[PDB]
Order: sequence, then structure tokens, then C-alpha cells
Amino acid sequence: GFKQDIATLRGDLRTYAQDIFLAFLNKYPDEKRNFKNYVGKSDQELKSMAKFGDHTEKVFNLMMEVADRATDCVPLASDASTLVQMKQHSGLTTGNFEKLFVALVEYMRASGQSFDSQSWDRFGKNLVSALSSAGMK
Ligand code: HEM
Ligand SMILES: Oc1ccc(Cl)cc1Cl
Repeated sequence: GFKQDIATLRGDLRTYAQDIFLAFLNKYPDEKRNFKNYVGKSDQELKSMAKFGDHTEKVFNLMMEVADRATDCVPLASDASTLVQMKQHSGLTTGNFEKLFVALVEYMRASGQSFDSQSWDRFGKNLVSALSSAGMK
């Protein structure tokens, strides 16, 4: 289930974080508008860029804590407001997060690992509602 998936992802976090982020970046090319440094680079070149690995792992470190602190895939309001008020998130809209989670759920279903794919879909939707309620446009 959802709780076990957090453990599965944490068990190989840097790999999963990179592959999910790449799936997101390649499903939605226009999203590199927020990642100017990742343009014109194949997946293997991205994985050799120090900040690509370091930043993506830190994102997914934090995502797993927001998931872990959730109840029934509903994140805490204190976690949602942290994501909105984050300085690095200044220009983001909730579409950014909705698209991230479509990619992540698509990746899980294609994985052959036994993820609770529907729970992550719910979690992504619930995170998006909590981002709007916390002020994100
Ligand atoms: C649950 C979802 C997310 C979590 C937990 C999260 C968390 C984080 C964290 C921890 C950082 C800092 C990384 C570092 O400084 O090393 C960060 C930076 C950043 N995030 Fe998010 N994030 C999420 C979703 C998104 C989405 C959907 C976007 C855009 C589509 C986004 C755009 C950015 C940008 C532009 C930065 C700063 C630039 C960079 O670090 O390369 N984030 N986020
Ligand atoms: O390095 C990253 C990977 C995924 C997401 Cl959503 C954001 C960042 Cl900064």
C-alpha cells in the first residue's frame, strides 16, 4: 500500500527520484521553463550533473516526508503551506504539481514493481487541493 511504497521508494531514493523526474521532464517538455539548466541534455547527461542528482534527491527526500506525515493520502496543512511559501517555488502553479504526479503514477504503473498506484494518484490530487487552499494559484 501507500505506506509501503514510501519505504520502497526510500530504499532506492536517488535512482527513483531521478527516473521519476526524468519521466516528468520528458512527458512535459515545456516544464523545463522552470529548469533552464536541463535543456539540451539527454537523460544520461542530466544524471552526470551534480545539481541534477543532489536537488532531485532533496526534492524526493521531502516528498517522502510529506507522504509519511499524511493521513489517508491527505498531507498536513503545515506541509502544504511550506511548499507554497518556499522561495524556490515562487513562480509555481498547481498545474506544475498535478503534472508531476501524473508522471509519477504513470511511472509506477509501467514499473512492474507492485506500487499502490491509485493511492499516489489520490495523494497528488490531495496535495493539489491543499496547495490551493494554502494559496498557490
Ligand atoms: C511534492 C512535490 C515537491 C517537493 C517535496 C519539492 C521540494 C523541493 C525542494 C526540497 C527543493 C530544494 C532542492 C535543493 O535546493 O536542493 C525544491 C526546489 C525547487 N523546486 Fe520543488 N518540490 C516539489 C514540487 C515541485 C514542482 C512540481 C516544481 C515545478 C514543476 C518544482 C520546482 C522547483 C524549483 C524550480 C526549485 C529550485 C531550482 C532547483 O532546485 O533546481 N518543485 N523543491
Ligand atoms: O531537482 C528537481 C527534481 C524534481 C523537481 Cl519537481 C524539482 C527539482 Cl529542483
